[PDB]
Amino acid sequence: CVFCAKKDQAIDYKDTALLRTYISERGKIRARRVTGNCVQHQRDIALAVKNAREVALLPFTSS
Amino acid sequence: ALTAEQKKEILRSYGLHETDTGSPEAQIALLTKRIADLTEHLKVHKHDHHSRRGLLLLVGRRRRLIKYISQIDVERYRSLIERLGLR
Amino acid sequence: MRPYEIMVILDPTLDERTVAPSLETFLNVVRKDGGKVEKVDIWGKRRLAYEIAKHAEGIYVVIDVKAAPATVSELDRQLSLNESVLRTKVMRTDK
Amino acid sequence: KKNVPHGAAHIKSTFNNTIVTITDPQGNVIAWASSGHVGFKGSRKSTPFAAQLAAENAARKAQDHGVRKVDVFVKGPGSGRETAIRSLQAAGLEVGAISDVTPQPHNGVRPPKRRRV
Amino acid sequence: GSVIKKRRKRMSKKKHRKLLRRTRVQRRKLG
Amino acid sequence: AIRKYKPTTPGRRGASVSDFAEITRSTPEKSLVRPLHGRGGRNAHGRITTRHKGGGHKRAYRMIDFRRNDKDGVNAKVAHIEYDPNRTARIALLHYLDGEKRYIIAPNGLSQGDVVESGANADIKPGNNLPLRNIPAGTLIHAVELRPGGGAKLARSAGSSIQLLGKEASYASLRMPSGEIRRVDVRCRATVGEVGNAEQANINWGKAGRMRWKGKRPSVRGVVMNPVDHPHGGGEGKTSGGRHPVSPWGKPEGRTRNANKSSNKFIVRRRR
RNA sequence: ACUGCAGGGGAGACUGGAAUUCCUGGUGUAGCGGUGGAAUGCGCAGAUAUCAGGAGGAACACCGGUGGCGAAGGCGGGUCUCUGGGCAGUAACUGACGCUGAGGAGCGAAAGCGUGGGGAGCGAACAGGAUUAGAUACCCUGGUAGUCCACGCCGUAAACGGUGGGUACUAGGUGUGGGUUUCCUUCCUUGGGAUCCGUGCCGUAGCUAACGCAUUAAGUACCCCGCCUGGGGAGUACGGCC
Repeated sequence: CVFCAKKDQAIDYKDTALLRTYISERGKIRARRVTGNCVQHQRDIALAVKNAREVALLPFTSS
Repeated sequence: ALTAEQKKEILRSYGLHETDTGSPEAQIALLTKRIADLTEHLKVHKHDHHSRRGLLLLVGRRRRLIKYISQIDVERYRSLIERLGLR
Repeated sequence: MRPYEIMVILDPTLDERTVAPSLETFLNVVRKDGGKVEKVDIWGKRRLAYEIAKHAEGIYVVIDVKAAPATVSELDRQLSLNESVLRTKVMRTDK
Repeated sequence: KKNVPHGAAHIKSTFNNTIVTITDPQGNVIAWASSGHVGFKGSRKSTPFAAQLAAENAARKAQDHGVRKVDVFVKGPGSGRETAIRSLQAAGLEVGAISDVTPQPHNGVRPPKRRRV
Repeated sequence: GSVIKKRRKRMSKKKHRKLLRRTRVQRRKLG
Repeated sequence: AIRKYKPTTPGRRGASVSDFAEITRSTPEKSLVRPLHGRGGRNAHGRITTRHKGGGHKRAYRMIDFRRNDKDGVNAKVAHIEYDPNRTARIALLHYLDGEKRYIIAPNGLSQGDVVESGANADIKPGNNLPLRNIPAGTLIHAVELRPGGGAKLARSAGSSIQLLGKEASYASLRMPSGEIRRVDVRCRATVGEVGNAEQANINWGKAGRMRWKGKRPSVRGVVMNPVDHPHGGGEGKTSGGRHPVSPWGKPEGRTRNANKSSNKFIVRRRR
């Protein structure tokens, strides 16, 4: 559903505003199907989120 | 690293000519290179037995190729052996 | 020759005090090894999602170095031993 | 005995007990853990009715110092947290922070085995 | 059920092992 | 790092010995070697106080530098690694750039040509000796003096190490190998790393003679002595003692520490 | 061989944190904890609770699934060094060098074993309490070995798809993973279609004792290997190897 013609600029961890749309209020990981993503991008996200969390860009539990 | 540079230099020395990838000789030479790098890897860490399996398979290929050579020629056989050393 | 993105965190006070020196002091070492410095860009300071035992706010340092991996591992070693280095992350640039 | 501008409720329920206590946002205790003071034993003290009594007595302790607003930090699955919530509302203290703090540890420790009916 | 085919062997090995744990020693070791 | 001797004779079945692989074929410098002699376990009055130190083998000792003072920005190179009879550890010979040969307990696999830094501005790469104040917590060290300039006294043997558990206003929280926690003056010097010769515990000395060579005599059991010589003695039927374990002079195997010792302001956690 | 792609493939080193336990201190107190119910036990010497701070070991939620990779067992907290394997397209090279493979060699969960470390929590054994006519079992408390790490041994199991490997061929459809490429070429759809692998479902024929399988065949058909020939006695004994 998403990431159709937007295969130019990557995301990585420099877009917490966007990734906020890819996580819960707590910051839990949304399923591929929530966004209609491709798995490649899903796992890229899974790693990105974890890294950002380890550098406290995002919390582990936004309580 | 088993890069194109390594491949080409080996083909330039052991290989027959530039566009030679079907040569038993060339293939063997490159496999022994894989043996060199990978064996060196196994000298340390001594637990990636999956890549070790990969090694053993390559050894299998090399053995079969020299067997074929044994049916094709003895001059190339001995020449190659002179380059390498069969234990 | 191993394009790496390197991120470093610290109290912004020391960053403003040692904008360049605290960085050049080792980036030049990398150059001595034969490296390549691309950036020292800092996204100011930012609040942490959680407090790292202290310093609820820190900095967003991005370096980007295309050096030899050995030099890089030495860099990380030096920095991690430097008490002003928090949560250094180092990421590759390809598969 | 001191005035309380604002308190910090902590409630933890179980399948055999529950506690209700008010701490200081500073991090100390204002209102002693109120459950168990009712003469209940065993599974009886886990019940919602007990939750009501604990909430009431907590309010009494709360007004022995003087407070009107206490934040709510609830955890510990049990016989019905909302019974305690409603009884504290019956006591009539400002809820403030109603949000739960239910622990959700990431998958670490191997649990015990009571899986034998 | 087909389990029956497995139980006889279960019991048989059990008595074997039990018989030897009763003698993992000079009672059997000497022989 | 241990070769096992082959069973040939009955005295050498499981006997083993360190390979000495880290040892360079090198003899000690006569400028540093100092003599000594056995005293058994005899004091100045000629009476034996320690009952198992007699015998042994002719041995010298080395002037180990612990009160490290020549460290004002001065580096040193490892030249040789030498066997030290008096220690379970092994030693390293350092040459100072200004000219000076000193021995010190080697931590890791140091080798000829390893540059060693010392002082205050040195990094904490293994081998350097600098004060705790300048060392980050969460690492291991050795050769720690208990007083400024008093000389290293903790963690000198093979495998010994001290972990840093943070610092105080003017003290430092050290975790000794035993597990005890102690606060020490931060101005004390320490050698970073640990003594990478951790195999002596895995050496089974074999025949008795090796311990007689080393310098350990037989340890006669108390039970078999006669009553006047040991409380557990006497009896007909190879008994134990009739009360409980005590020393030969009547001292229960309990806590002998002087409870009012002037160190309880530094000890905060005891071992198990 | 070249070019591209996916991947929890593996090792090694470094490493973050939620949380649990313990500890220091503060708060404040007579119940906690536990269940079917209840007890044992814990707690008055301030337990539990609660705030902060500290130590340490283990496992690594969400993503994560019906999914991926691996010969298999198995493998998903992160970063990084090293490193294996596989797929599509290209068809640059050799020109049958292929397949299988007794005996043989190697890998091989958990449990177990050696030596040594570690040891939070859990937890055989064990102890106690409860239950029971009895209960050396369930239930509860506490709790050893062990689980963990370094290096070694044993080489077993539904080590199971209860399906050896390879090869060729034969109704379809529906879902899915990877990649290539066409029509719609923007109708944006990144759809439909073709093609190669892999994957899960339903299903024609055919087969099958039936159940069921069915382009991933348990169908047609070749090669090689392996194993049985009533159940028990028994995958045990004598013997021999490890």
